[PDB]
Amino acid sequence: LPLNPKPFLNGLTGKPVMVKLKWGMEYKGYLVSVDGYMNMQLANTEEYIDGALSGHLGEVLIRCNNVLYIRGV
Amino acid sequence: KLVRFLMKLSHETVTIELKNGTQVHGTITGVDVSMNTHLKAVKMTLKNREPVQLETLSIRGNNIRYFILPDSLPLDTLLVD
Amino acid sequence: MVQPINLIFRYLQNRSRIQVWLYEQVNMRIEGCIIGFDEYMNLVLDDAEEIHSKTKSRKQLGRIMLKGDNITLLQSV
Amino acid sequence: EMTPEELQKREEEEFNTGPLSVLTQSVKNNTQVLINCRNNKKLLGRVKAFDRHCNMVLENVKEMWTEVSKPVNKDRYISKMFLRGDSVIVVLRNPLIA
Amino acid sequence: TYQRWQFTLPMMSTLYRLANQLLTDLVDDNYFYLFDLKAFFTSKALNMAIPGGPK
Amino acid sequence: SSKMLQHIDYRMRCILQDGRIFIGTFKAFDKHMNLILCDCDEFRKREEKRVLGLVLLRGENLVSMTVEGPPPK
Amino acid sequence: PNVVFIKTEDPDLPAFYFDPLINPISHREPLPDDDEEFELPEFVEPFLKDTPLYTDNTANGIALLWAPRPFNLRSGRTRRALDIPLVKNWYREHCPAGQPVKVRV
Amino acid sequence: KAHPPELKKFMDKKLSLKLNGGRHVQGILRGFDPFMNLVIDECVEMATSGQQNNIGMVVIRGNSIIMLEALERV
Amino acid sequence: QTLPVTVYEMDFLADLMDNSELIRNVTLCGHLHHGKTCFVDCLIEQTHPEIRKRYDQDLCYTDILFTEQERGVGIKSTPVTVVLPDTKGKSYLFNIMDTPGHVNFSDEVTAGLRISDGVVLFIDAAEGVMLNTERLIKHAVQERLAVTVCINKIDRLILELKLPPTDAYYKLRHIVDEVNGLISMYSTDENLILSPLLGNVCFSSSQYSICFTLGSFAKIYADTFGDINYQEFAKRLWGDIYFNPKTRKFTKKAPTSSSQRSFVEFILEPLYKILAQVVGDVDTSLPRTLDELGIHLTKEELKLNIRPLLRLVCKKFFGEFTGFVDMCVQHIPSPKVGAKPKIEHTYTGGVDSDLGEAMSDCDPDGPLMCHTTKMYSTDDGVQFHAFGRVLSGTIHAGQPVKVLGENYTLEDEEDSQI
Amino acid sequence: IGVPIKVLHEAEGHIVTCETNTGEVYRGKLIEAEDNMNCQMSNITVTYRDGRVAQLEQVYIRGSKIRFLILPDMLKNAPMLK
Ligand SMILES: Nc1nc2c(ncn2[C@@H]2O[C@H](COP(=O)(O)OP(=O)(O)OP(=O)(O)O)[C@@H](O)[C@H]2O)c(=O)[nH]1
Ligand SMILES: [Mg+2]
Repeated sequence: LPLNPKPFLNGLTGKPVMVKLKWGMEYKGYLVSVDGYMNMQLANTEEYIDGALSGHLGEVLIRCNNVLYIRGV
Repeated sequence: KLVRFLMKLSHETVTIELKNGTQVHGTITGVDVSMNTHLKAVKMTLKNREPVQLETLSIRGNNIRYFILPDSLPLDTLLVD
Repeated sequence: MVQPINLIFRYLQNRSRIQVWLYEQVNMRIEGCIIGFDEYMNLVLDDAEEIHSKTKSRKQLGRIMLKGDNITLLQSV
Repeated sequence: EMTPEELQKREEEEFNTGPLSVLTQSVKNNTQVLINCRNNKKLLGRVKAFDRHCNMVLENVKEMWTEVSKPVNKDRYISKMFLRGDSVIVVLRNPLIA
Repeated sequence: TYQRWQFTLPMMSTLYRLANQLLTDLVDDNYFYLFDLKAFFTSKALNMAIPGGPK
Repeated sequence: SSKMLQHIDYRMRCILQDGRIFIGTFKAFDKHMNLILCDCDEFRKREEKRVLGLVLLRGENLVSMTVEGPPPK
Repeated sequence: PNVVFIKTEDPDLPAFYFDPLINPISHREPLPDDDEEFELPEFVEPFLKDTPLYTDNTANGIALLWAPRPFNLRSGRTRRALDIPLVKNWYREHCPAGQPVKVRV
Repeated sequence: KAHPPELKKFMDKKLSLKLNGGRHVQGILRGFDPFMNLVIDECVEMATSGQQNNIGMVVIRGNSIIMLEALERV
Repeated sequence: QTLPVTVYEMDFLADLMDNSELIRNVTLCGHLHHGKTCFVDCLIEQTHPEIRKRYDQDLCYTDILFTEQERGVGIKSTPVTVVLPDTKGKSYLFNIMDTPGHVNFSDEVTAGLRISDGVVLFIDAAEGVMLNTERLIKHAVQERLAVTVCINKIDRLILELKLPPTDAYYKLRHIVDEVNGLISMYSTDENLILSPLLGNVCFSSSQYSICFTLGSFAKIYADTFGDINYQEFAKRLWGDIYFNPKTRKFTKKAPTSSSQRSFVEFILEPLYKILAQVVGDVDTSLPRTLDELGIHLTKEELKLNIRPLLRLVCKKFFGEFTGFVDMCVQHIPSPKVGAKPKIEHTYTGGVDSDLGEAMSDCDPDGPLMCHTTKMYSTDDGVQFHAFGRVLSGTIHAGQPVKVLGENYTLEDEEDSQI
Repeated sequence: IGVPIKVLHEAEGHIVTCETNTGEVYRGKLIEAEDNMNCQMSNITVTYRDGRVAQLEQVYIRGSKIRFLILPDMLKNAPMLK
């Protein structure tokens, strides 16, 4: 089953996932939207600095040159 | 394009901070489509070093962190394509 | 001759134990099983896990989408 | 790109249902925005407009960074700014406090 | 004053076709071999006679 | 791009991303800000003069340039 | 060098034609394989493919290239009518065979 | 517009690559793309620790490549 | 000193001699009157803006004797030193020796091949291989030099014979096959196969300034349309290979019965159409053709006669002669690399001696070794100038030197002078 | 194409010395160069950041990591710079 990353991000949009950035911090939230350039927009996310909770900030637009990877749960 | 917005603001005394923390107070002269900022009347305070006088400066557009604009600028007639 | 995109295609044919390196990150590496690529070499991993160099604590990641602007090496086992 | 047409209006459909539409609400509803940028600075203000490179124009902003002594956060006021888009970590709509 | 002229190429083709009776069929200077002005000056300076040439 | 056609043969200072100083005669440029500078002197900070010669500087490592002196005869 | 220009006798023939005064050429390299498929972009064309190979003025234009003076020209100055000899080539070329003695003299 | 790198002189030779964080690797070059991504056979690891680890047929993305070194004569 | 206006600075030519990799020592030769000195005239016009051909007469810039002007033939081999750019834009230093093509002056070629490394053989496309060409192939193989062949006078296939295109291709293929046969008769090297796909055979017309290989005309396509790998495109413009307009590919089998070869379809027929629209249709359809090809002319330039207008159109179209530079760099070695068979062939005492190993590297300092073959007279004739090449070391003005003659041995030491 | 790339192709065959982003200085004869700064060089003296001098006989440098190059001084009379 060929699962390219672009139908992965256009198919599993809406489920609560977590992105991780280059600096080592993690965003817990469900994906609202994503383009062909792989900019992402996720809602009501939560901030983990190295796995530790910091506070409430809101919904986040994340850019190409900031993200490290995109995993689930 | 917003960079095409930047070339409509010539002859304005703005400040520019780059990615190295260097701050430049000066009058802007030239704006390229790659945001290559050609300045004159330059007061350049490098981060943790002494401020210097410069006559003409040429900043490459990639290494720009941000601009700061004065209070007397009507942008509402300047963003119109 | 072999071009590297056909070898990534052979990797997703073989579902091998791909260990991916990272740009600027000499410590933190990721094991995974590749499924697909694109034109900009963005890579999904089936069962990914994170391995440090001084700590070496294997944590579970799942099916990740690691970007093209981060990877360095696609090695096996 | 498979769309070489001259009438290119996908970049505003990018601004409506795409990821960048977060800023267009702050163009239309004029909401407060918080920006984490690369030398550890926090910029809170109101963005006027932007583009596909996220080259933004902001007005009436307060921006903070901490200094180390031990790290204490300092703040400063700026009336108006232009911010280049590659120099950001994240752009944030501040939530409804109410 | 009727001093300079320039023509078009079909006109020159027609004027070359009509004047075919006065013009020879020569194509190169491999003709006139030992029958040109320098050989005639050499025969003048050496006081000899080319077969068909002048005396 | 006539602002860099005006800067031709001027004795100009160049600041790198590393903080080093390239002072050279402005011979040639392009759209990627690649510099051809003849008879270049390098200043670093302890101050010292380091003679280079003909320098082909890549645009990725150039930050800002300024003018120091008039062109020689 | 021998000018090998061959005159055209039939105007209905094409301007570039294998005139069989020319001797026939006797008939019989690192050619790459078709698998390494090189493909041109779609707007690539050979030069001047809309223009034909020969027109009506082609053979006449080639024939005027080997014409004597001034028929190989296309521009010049006028000459006064008593400075144009019309007999000069005739006694300049050679004597024809079978002519009498006084004509040769 | 992106022309492929002239790597025909270094095909099937033993080269050592330098990578971003002071990293080092060795192996046989087997091909490339016009984005300078490299396929390496018989890839031994050779980190800064000094111990050698063979892997096999690997792919290096070009963005972290610093330098090639031809151990074999070209 | 006073010098004519030249497109490059003379200090560049002074500083370029110090690198022995960027030099080529090339001898041009061929049969009698197959276009050697006119090609040298075209190179001089390329390198000098103020030197141009007369509208009615040949220039003959390298024919300086009065006998060479009155007879109309070449007598003495004459050198020239120029700087030429290649296709990609790199400057190179060429030392070009024009040798006379008449058979009785074959001794002027042997003195030219002693001090050179590569041979450029000019062959008339109309006459083909003749006596002196067959003798000079033998004399270039037996002296162990690299051989390249340039086919001159292709306009005689256009304006004199009026030949069909595939028949002219057959003519060029027969000439190249005859060259390959004369190479394979005398050479023991099986790697001396000449073919235009290898960049080894160049095509030219000296009277109208035409010079192209496959790579230069592919570079013309890449400069006209863009996004074309011209070095890969030039690998398939010779032989029985066909452009299929359906799949846009180069296939060895026939798409149709009327499908022309790729060399006819892409290269030779546009040349026919340029010459046809200049010669036959100068009055009606020439501005449309010049507007399609991208060449603009002045109204005063449009009133010229047919031959200078055709030379001007071909010069504005093809431009600089880069294919000849590419051929003479690719298939002729540098004097640093090609020094070893020269020392093995020409130096008495073998290459295995101490001085042969020193001359085998072309060392610009050390033992000064020079070999002079040619003697030129002055305007007065009271004294002569020696002419040769510098094998090793650097020769200086005012330096005392030791001249060694042909009767010198180490046992005798009689034929020597300071 | 621009002006400095023609100067880079002009300096082929000569001894250039290049410094890259890792602070390493490579001096030797430039064999090949392209439109981008991919430089194939030979007979290389290698200076590290600490100061070790090495002799590496074939080096191929990616153009992305290059800080700058240092070219020979006789290129001021080159035709494209005049
Ligand atoms: N048709 C035509 N004639 C040419 C061409 N090149 C040269 N010729 C003519 O042929 C004649 C001889 O040319 P040269 O260059 O003098 O011949 P050459 O090879 O120097 O003779 P050598 O003195 O033996 O070297 C002259 O009339 C030239 O104009 C060409 O491309 N086409
Ligand atoms: Mg001659």
